[PDB]
Amino acid sequence: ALSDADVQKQIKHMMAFIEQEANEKAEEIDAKAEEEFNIEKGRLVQTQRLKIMEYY
Amino acid sequence: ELFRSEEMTLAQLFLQSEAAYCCVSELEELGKVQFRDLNPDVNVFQRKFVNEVRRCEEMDRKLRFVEKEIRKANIPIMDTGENPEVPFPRDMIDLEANFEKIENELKEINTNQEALKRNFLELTELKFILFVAGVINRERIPTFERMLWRVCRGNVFLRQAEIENPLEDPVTGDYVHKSVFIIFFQGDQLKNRVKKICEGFRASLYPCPETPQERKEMASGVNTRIDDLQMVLNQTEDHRQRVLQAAAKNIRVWFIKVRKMKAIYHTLNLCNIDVTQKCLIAEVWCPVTDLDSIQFALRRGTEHSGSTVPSILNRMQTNQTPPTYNKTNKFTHGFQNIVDAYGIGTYREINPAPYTVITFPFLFAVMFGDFGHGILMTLFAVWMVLRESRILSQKNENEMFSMVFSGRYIILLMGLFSIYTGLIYNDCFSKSLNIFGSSWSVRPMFTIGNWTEETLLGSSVLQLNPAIPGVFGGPYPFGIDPIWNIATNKLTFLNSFKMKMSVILGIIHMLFGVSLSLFNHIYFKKPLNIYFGFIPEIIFMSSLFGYLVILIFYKWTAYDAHSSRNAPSLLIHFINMFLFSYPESGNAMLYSGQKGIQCFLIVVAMLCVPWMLLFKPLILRHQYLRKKFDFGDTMVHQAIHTIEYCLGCISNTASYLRLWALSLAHAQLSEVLWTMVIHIGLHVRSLAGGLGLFFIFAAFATLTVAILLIMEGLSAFLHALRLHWVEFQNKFYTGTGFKFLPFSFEHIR
Repeated sequence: ALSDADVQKQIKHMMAFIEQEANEKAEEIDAKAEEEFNIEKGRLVQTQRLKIMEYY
Repeated sequence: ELFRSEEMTLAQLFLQSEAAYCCVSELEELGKVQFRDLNPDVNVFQRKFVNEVRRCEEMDRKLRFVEKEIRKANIPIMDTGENPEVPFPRDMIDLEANFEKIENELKEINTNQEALKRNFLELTELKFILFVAGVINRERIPTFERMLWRVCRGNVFLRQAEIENPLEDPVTGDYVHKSVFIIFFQGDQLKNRVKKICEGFRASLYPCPETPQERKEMASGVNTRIDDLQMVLNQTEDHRQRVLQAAAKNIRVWFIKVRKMKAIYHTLNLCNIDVTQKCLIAEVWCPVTDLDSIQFALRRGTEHSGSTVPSILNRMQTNQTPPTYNKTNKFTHGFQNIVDAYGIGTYREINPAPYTVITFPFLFAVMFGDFGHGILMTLFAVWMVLRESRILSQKNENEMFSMVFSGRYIILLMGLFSIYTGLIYNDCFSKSLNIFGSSWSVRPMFTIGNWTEETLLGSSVLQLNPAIPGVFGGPYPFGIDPIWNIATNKLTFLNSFKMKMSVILGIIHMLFGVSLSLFNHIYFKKPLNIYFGFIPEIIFMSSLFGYLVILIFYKWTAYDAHSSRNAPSLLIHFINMFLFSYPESGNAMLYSGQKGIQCFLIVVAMLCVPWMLLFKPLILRHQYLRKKFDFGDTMVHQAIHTIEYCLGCISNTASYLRLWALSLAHAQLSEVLWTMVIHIGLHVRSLAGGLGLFFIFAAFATLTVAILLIMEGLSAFLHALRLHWVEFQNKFYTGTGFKFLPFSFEHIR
């Protein structure tokens, strides 16, 4: 009971669905990238700060 | 407007696997969508539904195992409902395990129960064993004793003991008297000897005898303990039974739900898995009516799933050779099946079943034109219908009963028409139906016509009633004048009529079947199939076979007894027609100029043949080469078709002589069975006659059922069905289709 417009609308909806997943997945990836960024940085900054600290 | 099959679309639908799960659930219970396999080259391992099916199969087997044990125990579990809810959560796996635990528990209990049972019996023996009564089977103790003496005779006393009122044998399972001979030996060689002997002999002589009180106390102790273990056994068995009843209800309902689960996963395997998104696309063939219902169903399904995925179904403009879908109901289903038994019709073919509903009962009624048996036949069908609710809601392992039950509405109708035709034939167990309308002849005038005291000579003669004496005449108001039912020459008057009737009806039925072919030719837009097919074919049939029918009625209405001597014979004129034999004199013609008509019609019948014989492939070659087809092969096909049609019409006419042949054969059985069975049971002696009729009639009714109601009714069923399949359907009902197998919630029980 659907016209070309109605089936096309539902296709457009499905595509919007895909775009929504695309965004959520990308955000999840960038968030973990940010976590690894901060973890490694804190480790490094404290390690070398302390090494030069102990020398002095 | 003719009934035709429903459309099945080529549409594909695409949506998420979760939405697909829900939708499959919804569509399977809906039952209106037929799925196509999207991956013919992929096995169950390859579909990746194998884990779900395996789980289903395992839990299925476990449930069946338990169910079998439950059935063995004769439990009442009604299995009343809740089945229609059909949910399929993934938690079913856990449900399965809980039910798995029951199986394990039940098996463990039975195993333990048997073990405890064995221990009980051994302790039961001990009870008897404690003076001391040993336990033997004592089947052949005379020989046990002798063997004991053979190894050493006469050395030690054999003590006998007996068991009063022994109980069920631990092995045999019955109660027999038991007695035992127990010997104490000092030597080791004899202990070993008799050990081997007792092992060979049917005996339990395992423990050592003890006189000391200490052993008696030990035996008392164990005799109490075993009683306590038996009480435990009894308790665990009662618990098991309580568990089994609750499980029986839960399992029967879940079991069906599980079967549906499996059905769903099976369907889900029959799909193609997308790469872009974890979505499946599936194709179904469905008519628009169903497609609208499905779209609504899809909204319902997706709504049950938490994701409410739109689930787009895209109509396919391209059309793929579909299965044939015929909507039937409680009455017409049986008729469709006897059609399908011959074959599945071509898509958009004219469905013969709407015409079979009447045509087939009619052909039977002609073959089974027996008023009395027609009633009995209906009563049989009514019996089945009256139990319709009891037969449906029961088990029916007897397939022959199921088949006749499924055909119960066919049988009823067959009887209905058989009564109609029997009434016109005026035969009810060879009995005529007197409506006070028998005025064929005026006997008072017979004697006036120079027949004075003819009943004196009559003692050695019959004398046939003359036609047109000036005092006889007038038809019977309805059907055949009853007077022929008692005539010695019914076998010419009535046999001839039925002969002519069968020919007339057969030809008409064929012409009907051909007429239907025109509608089929229109539906598929094949003008050529009528330009060189229908038209020259129907011309052939009309000119030869319709002409004959007209002549038959003409003879009946044109000539009276006044020309009975050398009266024209339609058989001879028909033969002379075909052969163009036109004698100048010696044979009376039906009408002046008949010879000219006879020649005309046969020539025309020949003139139509070229069209049907070769012009179809000829014009196809003409049109083909102009547009641009194995011309030789097409000539072979059409030539064979032409021969089959032309020769078949002649042969088919003979086929419908079954109407006469079987109607006559039945009439012969009825007349003879009456005359040689019940008639002889009558006698001028009052009491002897009455009592004789009792016993003779009872046998007579038995023979009528055994021979006519069953066997002949079955024969006429088959022969009328033959006419439908071969002679009728072959005029229009051609080609084949595929079985229409939609998703449906079949596993209700």
